[PDB]
Amino acid sequence: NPPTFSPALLVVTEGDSATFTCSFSSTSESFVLNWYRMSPSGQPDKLAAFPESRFRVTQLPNGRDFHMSVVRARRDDSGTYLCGAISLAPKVQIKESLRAELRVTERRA
Amino acid sequence: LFTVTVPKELYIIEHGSDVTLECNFDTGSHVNLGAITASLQKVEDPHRERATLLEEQLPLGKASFHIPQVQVRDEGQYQCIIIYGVAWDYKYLTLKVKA
Ligand SMILES: [Mg+2]
Repeated sequence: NPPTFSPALLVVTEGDSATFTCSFSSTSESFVLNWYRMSPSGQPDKLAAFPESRFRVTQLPNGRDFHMSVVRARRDDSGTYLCGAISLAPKVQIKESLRAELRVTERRA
Repeated sequence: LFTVTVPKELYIIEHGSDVTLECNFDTGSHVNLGAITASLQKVEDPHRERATLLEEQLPLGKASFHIPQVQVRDEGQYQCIIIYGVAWDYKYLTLKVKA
């Protein structure tokens, strides 16, 4: 029930869109779903969220899957990403997905 | 986007001294909250658990958590979590306890 986040390794060409999929569902809580990039030091930087730009988050028809996309990937977008949910029970806690890697490759001449 | 930042991510405190751990939050509208929750959650942790929110500093845009007389058990990583309506964000803080 932590969200899942796939693929674990996403490789695109610079200039193309890069799309991860986050999966999560709560029958008992609202809360917004967040998309993060992890810094060198390991701090999560909030990129976008649903429901709340270079980054786009959209809800697919089945209700529990979300596309999280870098709309036009740049070389410097390569890095570590995850999605997180929050719950209040039994205490306040972030539930981070497993972390996935984006690699943006140089487009040929 | 509602965001949380940590201007100081590492606290190094002498054993048995107090510490105030902090993270800031950024919003573009007057801070309407009693809509704000903040919590400091120890990663490793189990509860009487210890760090208490100082509510009076929320209008300054800070979530401050005080721990008295830190012990070996207080050492480790924490998530600073701030909720605003249904929006939220968090950062990691580390507390190290010297002798
Ligand atoms: Mg290039």
